[PDB]
Amino acid sequence: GDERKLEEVTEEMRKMAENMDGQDPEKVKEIVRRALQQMANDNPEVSEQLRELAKRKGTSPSEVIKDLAEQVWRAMERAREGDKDTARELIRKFADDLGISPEQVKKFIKIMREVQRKEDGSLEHHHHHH
Repeated sequence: GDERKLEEVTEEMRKMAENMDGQDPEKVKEIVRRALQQMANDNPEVSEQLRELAKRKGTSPSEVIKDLAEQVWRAMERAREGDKDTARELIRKFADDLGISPEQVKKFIKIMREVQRKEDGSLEHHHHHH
């Protein structure tokens, strides 16, 4: 069906978790919160799903993000422990909650690394190109 395609997004959860290793686990949730939220600031189709979850829960579309960010972080720490299958099952809930494609989550992780460095205003060692 789509398990094989979900494996491709789960590779980024392995890559990102070793990229952020040695930080505080609660901070990862706060970095993911704004990183997953940026997709709704960039696209109305994500933001209208934030409204559906918040209206089902009786809250604001900003408040469901705290719960959405846990799901991704639990996929990263599982992927760091070598558990790619529970990481896949943990992304299934996150991509389904926002109604998004695994390649769109593969885009979200690329915002996560761009906002991680912004806590210090640093830049990545992108010296493999140009």
